[PDB]
Amino acid sequence: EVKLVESGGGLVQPGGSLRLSCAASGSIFSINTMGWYRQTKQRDLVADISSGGSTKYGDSVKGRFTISRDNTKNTVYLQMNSLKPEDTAVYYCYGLSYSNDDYWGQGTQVTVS
Amino acid sequence: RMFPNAPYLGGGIQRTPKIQVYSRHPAENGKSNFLNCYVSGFHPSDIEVDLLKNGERIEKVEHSDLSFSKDWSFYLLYYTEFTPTEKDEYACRVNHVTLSQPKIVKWDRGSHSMRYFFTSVSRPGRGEPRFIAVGYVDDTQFVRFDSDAASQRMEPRAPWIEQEGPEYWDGETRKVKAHSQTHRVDLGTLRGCYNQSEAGSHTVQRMYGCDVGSDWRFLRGYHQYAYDGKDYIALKEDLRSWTAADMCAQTTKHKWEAAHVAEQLRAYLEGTCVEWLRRYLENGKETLQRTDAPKTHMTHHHEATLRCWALSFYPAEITLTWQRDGEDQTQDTELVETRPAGDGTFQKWAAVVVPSGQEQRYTCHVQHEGLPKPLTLRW
Repeated sequence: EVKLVESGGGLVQPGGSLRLSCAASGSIFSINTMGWYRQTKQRDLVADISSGGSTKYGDSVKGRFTISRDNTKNTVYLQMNSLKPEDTAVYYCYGLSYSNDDYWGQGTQVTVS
Repeated sequence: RMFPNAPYLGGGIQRTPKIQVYSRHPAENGKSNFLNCYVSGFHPSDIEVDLLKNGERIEKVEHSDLSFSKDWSFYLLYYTEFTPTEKDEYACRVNHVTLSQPKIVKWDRGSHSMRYFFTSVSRPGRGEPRFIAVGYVDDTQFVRFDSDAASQRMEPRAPWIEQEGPEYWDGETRKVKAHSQTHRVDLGTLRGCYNQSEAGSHTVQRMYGCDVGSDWRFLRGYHQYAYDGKDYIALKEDLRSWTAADMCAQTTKHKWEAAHVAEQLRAYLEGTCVEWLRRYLENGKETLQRTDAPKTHMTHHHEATLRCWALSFYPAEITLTWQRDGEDQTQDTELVETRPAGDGTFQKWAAVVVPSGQEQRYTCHVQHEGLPKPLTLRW
């Protein structure tokens, strides 16, 4: 029903930066919270944002990562600054419907040298 | 009141959480209520729990202090005040090391004891170990300490313990601060004895207390340790000998036998523990010496399911049993963990899948201290 298109990953040098983007396909009434988890077995919260703009960040990325939203296109952005080798992971975009159904993207590999 | 010291242990299995989402009182539109997410049976203790409303996180969510059961698995209650309306949908999201992705569960709209529980979790690189201590009389928490909190004091968590003077709180704060430093060492000697890396997170759990009968006389005493959710060393029922699990715990056992640690605990568990339990039972008699019988009812929903409910009861000890034709049916039955309502009472239910038409052949049996006779429920 809902598809999440991810982009912006790849390789980057330490201290460098990347911008992820995630676009939800379907109705604008179909998705509230959007954000990212990253693979560790478990996947850890990176950042997410509600339709109204309420943000939350994982402790390990606070101050360096910033999530933003273009509600006119149901698309979110993740500005990841000051990247470290420990930030290397697959970053999964995700979304929550207004009935608390979760949708997951296939993820984008991020590698910091 | 706590045992004065924490003896050094001396130098020389993960479980996924069970999740229940429920309201404190029966859901009613326009009526203020409390939305609960109870997580239990999980190890290790690090866990991330969110309450969701219409696809986003509820901002002001509180949670109980970290505690654990007899099997060392942890439990936490996450809750928030809310007014459920017709369109709003609620859920609970739980993340844990045992989960490949965060799990979402939607909200489908006279014996006594004193117990102290201690949890110490190492955080390599992310600061000093997290130390959480809680004290219980029966199923009512009355004290707490959190090493990350601002007060750095032992704090009251029940109305009847606020009576105690400054000497009590200063003494319990002094003891629990030393216990934190002791277990910080303990994590180091255990990491060394087991030849473990400095980058891994590990957990020390400690529990001790005493039981008294309805005559308030000593029945049993306990004092046991656990490392990473597994038995390490435990004081036997005689309060004189130790049970060590492996070579590392045997070294601790010999150091505690030479220091006569068991004799110190025996005098506390039979004396101080009993004495102050009776003082707490007396001071909080309006709360601790009450018994709330479970308000019970039955729900029905080729095959059909029968659900036997028990609500707003105290204490938490209860037994719900299914049987067809007077024969205990321990098959095709679902039994959830007893959960706190958040107001001091507890909830539980029992399910059984019955072939449709044979519903009256099943009976639910309810055993509780507040019931004069055990009840029998049937559709």
